[PDB]
Amino acid sequence: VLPWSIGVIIFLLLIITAFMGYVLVFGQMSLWGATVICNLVSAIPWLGEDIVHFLWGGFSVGNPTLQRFFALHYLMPFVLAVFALLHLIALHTAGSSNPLGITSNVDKLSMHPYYSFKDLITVFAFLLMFTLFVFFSPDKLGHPDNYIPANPMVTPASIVPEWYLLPFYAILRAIPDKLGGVIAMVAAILILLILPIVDRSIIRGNAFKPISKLLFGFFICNFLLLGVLGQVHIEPPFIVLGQICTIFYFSYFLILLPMVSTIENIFFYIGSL
Amino acid sequence: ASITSVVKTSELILKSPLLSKIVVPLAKTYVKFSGYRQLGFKMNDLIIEETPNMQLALRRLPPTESYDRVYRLIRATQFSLSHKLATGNDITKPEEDDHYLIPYILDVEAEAFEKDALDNLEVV
Amino acid sequence: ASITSVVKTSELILKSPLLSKIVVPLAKTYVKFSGYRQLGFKMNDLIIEETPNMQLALRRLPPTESYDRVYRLIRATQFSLSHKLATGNDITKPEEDDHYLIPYILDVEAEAFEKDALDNLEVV
Amino acid sequence: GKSTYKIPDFTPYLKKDRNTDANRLFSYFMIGSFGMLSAAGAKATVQDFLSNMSASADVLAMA
Amino acid sequence: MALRKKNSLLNMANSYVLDSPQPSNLNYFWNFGSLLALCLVIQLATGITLAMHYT
Amino acid sequence: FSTAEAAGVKVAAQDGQSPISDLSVVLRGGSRYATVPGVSHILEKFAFQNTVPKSALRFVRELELFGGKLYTHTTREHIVLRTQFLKQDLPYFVDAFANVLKETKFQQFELTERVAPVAELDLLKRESDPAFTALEAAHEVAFRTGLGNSVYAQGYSPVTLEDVKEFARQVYAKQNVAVVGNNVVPADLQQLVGTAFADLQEGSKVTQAGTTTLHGGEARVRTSTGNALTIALPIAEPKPVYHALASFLGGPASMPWSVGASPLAQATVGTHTSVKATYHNYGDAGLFAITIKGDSPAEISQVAHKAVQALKDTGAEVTEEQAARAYAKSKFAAAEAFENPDSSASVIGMELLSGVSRIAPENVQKFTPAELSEAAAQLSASAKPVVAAVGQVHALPFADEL
Amino acid sequence: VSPKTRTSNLKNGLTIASESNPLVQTATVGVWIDAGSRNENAYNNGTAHFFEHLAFKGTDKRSQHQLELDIENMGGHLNAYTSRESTVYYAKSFKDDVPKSVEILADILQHSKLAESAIDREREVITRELEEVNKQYEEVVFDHLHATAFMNQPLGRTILGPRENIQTITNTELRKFITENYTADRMVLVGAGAVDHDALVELAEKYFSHLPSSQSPVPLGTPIPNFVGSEVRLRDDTMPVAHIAIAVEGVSWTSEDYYTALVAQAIIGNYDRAVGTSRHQGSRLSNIVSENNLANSFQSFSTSYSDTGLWGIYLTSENTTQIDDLVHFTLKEWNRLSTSVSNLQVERAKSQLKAGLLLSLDGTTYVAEDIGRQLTTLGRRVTPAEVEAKLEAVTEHDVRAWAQKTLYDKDIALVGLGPIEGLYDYNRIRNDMSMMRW
Ligand code: HEM
Ligand code: HEM
Ligand SMILES: CCCCCCCCCCCCO[C@@H]1O[C@H](CO)[C@@H](O[C@H]2O[C@H](CO)[C@@H](O)[C@H](O)[C@H]2O)[C@H](O)[C@H]1O
Ligand SMILES: CCCCCCCCCCCCO[C@@H]1O[C@H](CO)[C@@H](O[C@H]2O[C@H](CO)[C@@H](O)[C@H](O)[C@H]2O)[C@H](O)[C@H]1O
Repeated sequence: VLPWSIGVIIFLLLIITAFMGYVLVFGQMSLWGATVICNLVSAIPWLGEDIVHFLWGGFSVGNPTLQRFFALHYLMPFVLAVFALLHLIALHTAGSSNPLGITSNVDKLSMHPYYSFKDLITVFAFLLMFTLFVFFSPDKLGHPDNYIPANPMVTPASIVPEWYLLPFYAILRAIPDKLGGVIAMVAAILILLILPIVDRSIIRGNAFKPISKLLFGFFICNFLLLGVLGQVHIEPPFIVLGQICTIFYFSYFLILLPMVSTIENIFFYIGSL
Repeated sequence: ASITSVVKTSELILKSPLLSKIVVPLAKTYVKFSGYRQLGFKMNDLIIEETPNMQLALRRLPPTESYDRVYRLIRATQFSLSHKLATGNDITKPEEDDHYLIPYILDVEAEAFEKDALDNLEVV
Repeated sequence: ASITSVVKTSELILKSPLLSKIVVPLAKTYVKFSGYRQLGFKMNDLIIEETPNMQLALRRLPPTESYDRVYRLIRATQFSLSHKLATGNDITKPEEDDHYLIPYILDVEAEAFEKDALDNLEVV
Repeated sequence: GKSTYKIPDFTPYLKKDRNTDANRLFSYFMIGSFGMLSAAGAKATVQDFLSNMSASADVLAMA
Repeated sequence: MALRKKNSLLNMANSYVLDSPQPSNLNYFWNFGSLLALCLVIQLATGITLAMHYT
Repeated sequence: FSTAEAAGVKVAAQDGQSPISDLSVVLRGGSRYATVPGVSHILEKFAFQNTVPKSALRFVRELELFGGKLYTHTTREHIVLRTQFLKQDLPYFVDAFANVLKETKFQQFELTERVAPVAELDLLKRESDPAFTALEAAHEVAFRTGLGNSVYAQGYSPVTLEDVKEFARQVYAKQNVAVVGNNVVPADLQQLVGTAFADLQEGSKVTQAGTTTLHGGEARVRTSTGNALTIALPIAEPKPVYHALASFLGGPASMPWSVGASPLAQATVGTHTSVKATYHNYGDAGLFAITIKGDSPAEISQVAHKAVQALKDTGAEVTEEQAARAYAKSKFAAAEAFENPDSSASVIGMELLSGVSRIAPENVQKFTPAELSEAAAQLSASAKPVVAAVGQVHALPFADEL
Repeated sequence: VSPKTRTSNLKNGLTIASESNPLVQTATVGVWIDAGSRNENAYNNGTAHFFEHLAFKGTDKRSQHQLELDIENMGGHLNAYTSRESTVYYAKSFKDDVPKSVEILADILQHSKLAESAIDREREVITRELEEVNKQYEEVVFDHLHATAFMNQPLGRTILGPRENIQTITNTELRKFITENYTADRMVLVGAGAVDHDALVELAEKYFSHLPSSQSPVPLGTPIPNFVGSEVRLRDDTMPVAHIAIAVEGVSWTSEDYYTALVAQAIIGNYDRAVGTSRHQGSRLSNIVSENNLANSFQSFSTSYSDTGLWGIYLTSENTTQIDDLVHFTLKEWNRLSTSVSNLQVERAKSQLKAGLLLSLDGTTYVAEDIGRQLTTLGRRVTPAEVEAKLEAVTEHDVRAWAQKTLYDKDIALVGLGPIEGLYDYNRIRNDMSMMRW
């Protein structure tokens, strides 16, 4: 539980790191993305507006904001490295889990040379993917509007976050209330912290659980659909679809996984009598 | 969930004629598609062991059962890393899939839950 | 420097009449100004102990000598933290400042140095 | 000197009123005062320091 | 077992700042290590802040 | 103690005027009946483990609510399980005993984790006293099996769950069970035992495998934890005169900071040694023992010589004064034994389970100097003397030296 | 319902107190004295214990040997013990040997020789006792505990006294001690078992009538102790077992909190790994200690004196690297007496004590000790009905109030003996006497 919980914080730190780094370009998407995302803080009751002006260092996103985002963008990766180390130290008490979900205390292998050389394969596969993007299609994953200098007057046609934040943006849109939307968006990440509680299984992991595997498949594909819906226009019928997908996202944690894991426990016991 | 819960709920189902008529065939199919038998496991080999209660139950296993469990875990680990399935005598047959651990963990848990209850007793 | 070297050099000086005539009085003044006796230490209590050789020599001390050394270290530590000096019977008198450890470390080192020499022997 | 049941002399240090509430309260007054100044000092430090992030004078001049 | 000893993360902090066994007779010259840690913390806090305003 | 019978179980109770009752179950299951070495000790330690109606844990938590206490011990003749509680809580304790005798689970984990470790600590605590060891070793030499079996479970001979389960099948039966209630209304106990112990098996009387045979010899238990020496004389015909002789020869002081006026006490003058004469009646055989402990093997050796001399001197001539002193010390010893709950239970237990009528302390026979000297004479002229040395055995006496 | 304790006085002021039991055949008669080592000064410390030796060394009539013989002939035994506040001399005998035993006790107390030759002989015996208590670890620990808790005060002195005094005690100062202290108004003749009260009163009139009365007769159990938070460390790395006592200033016999403190003590309770039932006890500390193998044993105590007491715990452990945990968890359970205890723990402990106070008295010697102790500390025997009412009056909220003024954030006296490297310094132990979360 502890390495997983620290991991959830690593994920939040990565989001903040990447968001601030994107602003540093100070193109149109940089400015307008910063504007809309920082305005979500205005939803904090009573002090929300004051906090936004405090974060900006002024009355809109400008020079003070850019300079502080640079300093914090530099810092945050060091904080992230520390938390990455912490989650590994926490893991070291139990060791790695494995795909069968059973103990490995019966049959251990040294990290080196076995996993050192196995890691090299994926390092080179990664570097091949890296090469194809960096050298042959360097702008495929980006937005053309970020090659336009920031202009507070002109609003871009569509203000979308970077692709990796899109599912959370879809979750925010699903809730009509401002504060509601912000809470839901944050809850979508913090709800990962309750997996240790809501998974009622007596068995670790999904390798032997057909129903859990199907549920997992639907959960993952729903998360991808949320991603797609984060970048469509706020138009029919995507508005209602985004709401249904948001309900499904949360119901995985709150309803489906607790029910499915309870039933599978019973099926394992009765089925093997 | 505690093994106790799982066992009690299952027994409620097995008592009800209607309930058993529906659940028992589903459970048997589930177990067939689960495919743990194709790695030579018994169902009880899959139960999470990293808990004080389960570590205590495992220490109470008869040495023979304990040695055989170790072999099944090592054998399954070898099938897993090789991406192979058991064949022949390595496949767990339905009649071999015995609940060797359930009685031990039920006793461990019975005491642990009684202890929790008795820690909360109120003299009347 | 090894205790062996210190002891050997000292013995060369003590042999030489002229040398001893100059060195012994200086050494006695040095020891007086050193002031370790004012914390109830014996000279040998000050020798660096965090080496394999010295750990071995300390293990070979007779139990009584060993227990007394522990007390002198604890007592000196207490004087140090209080910024006080020993008074009365706590002050080490010159006649009490015996080389209790030197024979043990000289034996440990003799073997260690013989081992080093014999590791480098050449059959003629 | 030999008997370990004869407690060494602690009379130069012992307070007569060592068991009283007044005795304890005095030392907690010192601890409490130290905690109080540390809280006041931390608050002042945090407030003054973090105010650097609020709009600077040149930004407020253009508002 | 106390949590500070049981939990591996807490135990690392414990081993350095709480249960760490020290000589009983360190004098005030052993205080410069913590002053250096203080200088480092001040420099990080003030430096990161200057970086928010510096070009 | 009004002896009666309730549903095939012998029940003895004596009402009193106290808020405290002792209820004891005496089992014919002591070590002379042990199928396997140490099994009686293990069975004793298995009392009040998990039963089918009530877990060990639940029993202990409820015992604390009544403020009751539990005492168990094993002898060569009995296992005794005693509870001490407030008078009114009698039904609970009767039912608890019934659960133990009828429905003990006997689980392997209890044996490994709970019972055997407690049995091992029990023995190590007893052996801290070298005199205990010496007297145990002396019984082993004298009788070999039966009475010669060890009372306690030892590591060198492990008791299995099957051993204990089999022994309990024999022992936990109407034929081997006596119930003794101190400060318990006799009519109330009979009613309760009659309802609670009705479905207990009848079983059969447990018996000693083989007849009691007497042997002489030596045991030399080398320890590093103190020195003791027993001089025992096996008795083929147990007679009550040996109690009087044991108390006469004496050994412990009746007074603080003194030696004592007993012959054996006077044998220890000038030495930091203690001595105790004891007589053990086991119905079909007996043991007369003189145990000497001390820190000096040389002093023990010195006392041992004076001790056998004292016995020879007694065989010669006792005075009338000394014979009266023996009667007084023996009557007192009998009285305090009948008062102490542990020994009381076993005394009446013997009467119920065997048929040996208890000798009331007020009916203890006065032996003339003739009868006492004759008893000591037989012992000095024994063909089978036993000597058990414990400690620095190279420095302790041998049988042929004594 | 036990038979009523009868009580009579003589003219000199000697109390006679008796409890008959027609079911037994033996009787314990003896003299309980409201006097002990605490009555000595620093110069004659050890006198009370010295006298106990010489009481059995011969009288004006019977020599040492005659004394031995007289008791041997009676059939029972004599016993004596001297504590800080109480001296006892008793005789266990047969029913009809009671007149002999009363006569012997009266003789050794009033008419003891205290011959210079015997003083000189015992002076060596007692010197050897100084170097052999060293083995009785519990006694070593508790004697240092008193020495430090009551630093430089009469309760802080040992019973044996210093080596120096043993060499200089004279028959003069022995005589002076027993003349000043062993007075009729401070003494109780007690009979338990097969004794008739009326017979015992007659024996008292025959043997103890010429006892001195004190000049100023105060009531029985009449006494200022100033507790010192402090520690004694007797580190011995060669011992396998650490022995640790921790105590606070407790309650006197006549405190209003006497029963509250007993209930608090029973909530923590005792533990012994060698007893089979101990792993299943309800006490939270018992559970922590047994599950984690932190100790071989612990024993809660609440020791009372006339004007003070010590309340605390005695621990023994082989687990030398987890002494810190053992002490930590012990003091955190004490914290819960202030912060957390409710009717659940209190009613459980009261149930256990209502029986325990009665169970303890199971033989004539225990009964006599109970009568004698109560008469010399309270001036009366408290009936079980009164004791049941006083226990019933203790509420959870009395326990909380008591613990908050007696335990919470209070100074402790701490003694450690053996491999105690793992026992932290005084501050870290004393810091566990409160909870920062509360
Ligand atoms: C900078 C980002 C991260 C790095 C460098 C990192 C690195 C690692 C490494 C090297 C391991 C051990 C090998 C492996 O299983 O892959 C590991 C395991 C783990 N990480 Fe991460 N991680 C990161 C982020 C996260 C996040 C965001 C989470 C959770 C939300 C997480 C949770 C875990 C868990 C639970 C394990 C143990 C998995 C197991 O072996 O069963 N980590 N991580
Ligand atoms: C060991 C830690 C550090 C030391 C010794 C140190 C030292 C210095 C020094 C000597 C200066 C020149 C100051 C002046 O005269 O104006 C300076 C300037 C600066 N430092 Fe650092 N520094 C440290 C850490 C940092 C960190 C972590 C940052 C984070 C960015 C930082 C940012 C700056 C900036 C922006 C300036 C220029 C503005 C100015 O002069 O004040 N420093 N530093
Ligand atoms: C978790 C911590 C909670 C959030 C921390 C809050 C951060 C910002 C809080 C307020 C900072 C600005 O708040 C403001 O502080 C400055 C000093 O710093 C004060 O200013 C005051 O002192 C300064 C110098 O010290 C003077 O120049 C000024 O004339 C005077 O008004 C203001 O009276 C206060 O309104
Ligand atoms: C200084 C700021 C506080 C943060 C702590 C500093 C981070 C550095 C910690 C990581 C380095 C590993 O640190 C290492 O941890 C273990 C346990 O934690 C310590 O181990 C030590 O303590 C534990 C119990 O406290 C014992 O089991 C062990 O016998 C002892 O050696 C090592 O002596 C230390 O070197």
